Amino acid sequence: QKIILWYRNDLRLHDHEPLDLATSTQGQIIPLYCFDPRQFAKTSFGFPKTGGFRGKFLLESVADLRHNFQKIGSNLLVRIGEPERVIFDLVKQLNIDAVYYHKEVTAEELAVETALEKALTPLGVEVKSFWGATLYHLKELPFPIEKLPELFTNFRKQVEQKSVIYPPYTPPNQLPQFPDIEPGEIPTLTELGITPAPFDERSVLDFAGGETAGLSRLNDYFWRRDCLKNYKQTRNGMLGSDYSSKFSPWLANGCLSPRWIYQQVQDYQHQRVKNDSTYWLVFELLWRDYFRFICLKHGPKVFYKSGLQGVKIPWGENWEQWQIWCQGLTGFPLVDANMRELAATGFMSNRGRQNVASFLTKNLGINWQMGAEWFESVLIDYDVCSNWGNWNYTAGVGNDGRGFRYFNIAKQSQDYDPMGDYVKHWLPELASIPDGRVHSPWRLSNQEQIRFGVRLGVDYPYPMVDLQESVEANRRIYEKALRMT
Ligand SMILES: Cc1cc2nc3c(=O)[nH]c(=O)nc-3n(C[C@H](O)[C@H](O)[C@H](O)COP(=O)(O)OP(=O)(O)OC[C@H]3O[C@@H](n4cnc5c(N)ncnc54)[C@H](O)[C@@H]3O)c2cc1C
Ligand SMILES: Nc1nc(=O)c2c([nH]1)NC[C@@H]1CN(c3ccc(C(=O)N[C@@H](CCC(=O)O)C(=O)O)cc3)CN21
Repeated sequence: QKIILWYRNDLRLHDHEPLDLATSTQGQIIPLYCFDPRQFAKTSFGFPKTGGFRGKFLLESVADLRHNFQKIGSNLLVRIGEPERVIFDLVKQLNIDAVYYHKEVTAEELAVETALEKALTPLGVEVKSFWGATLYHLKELPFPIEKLPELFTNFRKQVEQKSVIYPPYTPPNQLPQFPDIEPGEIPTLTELGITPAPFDERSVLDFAGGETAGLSRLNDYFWRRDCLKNYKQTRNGMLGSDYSSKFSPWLANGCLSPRWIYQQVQDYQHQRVKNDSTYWLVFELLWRDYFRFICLKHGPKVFYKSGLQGVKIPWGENWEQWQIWCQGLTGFPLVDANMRELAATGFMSNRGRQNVASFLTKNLGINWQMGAEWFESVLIDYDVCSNWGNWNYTAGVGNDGRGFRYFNIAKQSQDYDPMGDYVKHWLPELASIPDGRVHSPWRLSNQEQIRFGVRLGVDYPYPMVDLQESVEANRRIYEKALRMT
């Protein structure tokens, strides 16, 4: 009769089975979001657990969720504290009969679920969890999770052949009255202890948190601007808002459901064009599904330094070299521009993420966990499974069927930034080097350095490694570690 709808990374009213089931019972529904202080502490290497870019986006997303509940006659209860304690107190305060929530798959989130169930079972309060973050739901997979294929291509073949994607649930348009209790202040970044990040106008979007803004972004990218038809051709871009969907920060905290996006793709294919690009956006959502299922199957191994594959590697952890990567002072413009874009905006293109993660692990040989945690801190779109899964894959410990692979920074620079437009946008100190030559500033003569206004070792660093020598050294280490496994 009285149900708390506990929200975490599912900040929406569309495609929300817990909300759908609760509204069908006609009991009193009490939506709740808890700001969990453990989310605003530190990662193991000491970075803010939630940096300022994602913090601002989260606060905007929680405010929008509250507003959207208010529009249909309810509200969102907001509290600060550990949910296993906050919900226990609220259950006693309001004589709650049931708590509904969405299932997570990684250790920290599972510990909260376990502690909550332990706290509530003495009270006889029903706890009901729902699977809701993926395109294909766990129950539609053609295999148990223990038999999830260890290669993505095999996962994709089997689900596309044998499984069905279902339409999103439609949100309710009316809810019972909110209880006569203090609604709760949504805290500021200051109150959470998070440093606010000034806006950099070069941000690919002025990202705004919330289901409302995420739905509008899809409306812009699919319908108003008709970009989806070109997605496969543009998705390796690094400048501009519309080289890709930019749906990721809304998918990561659940402002958008992948099943809602998929329904819109089906509509676009029916109404405009069906081609390799409309499929490829779904293809990338499938990668998102796969990393989440991989984390479900393998549990905490995705966080172990030896990774999903269990390969013990003598990774380096030199702080000075790591800091140079973090600050984009490596001397390689493609890497440096991407790291500085991340530090200024909280976002990095997929093409950039592949390159900087390869540089850290294949050129510097530095522990991939240090990169994964930096991404966790700074990314506006941090998704634990996609981030930690992708870092395992990049580092060669993901069972990806490829062995030692690496990104040739020189070739990637020519292929994806041939005129230097991207690196000059983020590295103004290099912007007067003639196009293309900008990717190898170490080749400039003393006279050219003066003419183009940039002196190596002063205005822009010399390369911190030789690309070829460093990859060869780390390849040998990887090969030996693989042999010893
Ligand atoms: C080292 C590394 C770390 C990453 N960390 C994250 C992370 O924390 N969160 C995150 O959502 N993605 C992460 N990615 C995946 C990918 O780079 C981002 O999803 C993408 O850059 C977001 O831009 P978009 O929304 O415009 O993507 P698009 O190309 O428009 O759209 C694809 C959508 O599908 C998903 N997606 C696309 N590519 C991938 C991929 N390779 N792996 C998983 N999901 C994908 C995202 O939800 C994305 O919004 C990481 C990739 C690498 C190599
Ligand atoms: N949103 C989110 N959820 C998480 O669960 C999560 C993150 N983010 N970011 C990184 C941390 C780190 N995570 C970890 C890290 C270690 C173990 C673990 O069990 N470690 C082994 C040691 C393994 C080894 O040393 O090789 C242990 O027994 O402590 C579990 C989860 C969980 N992580």
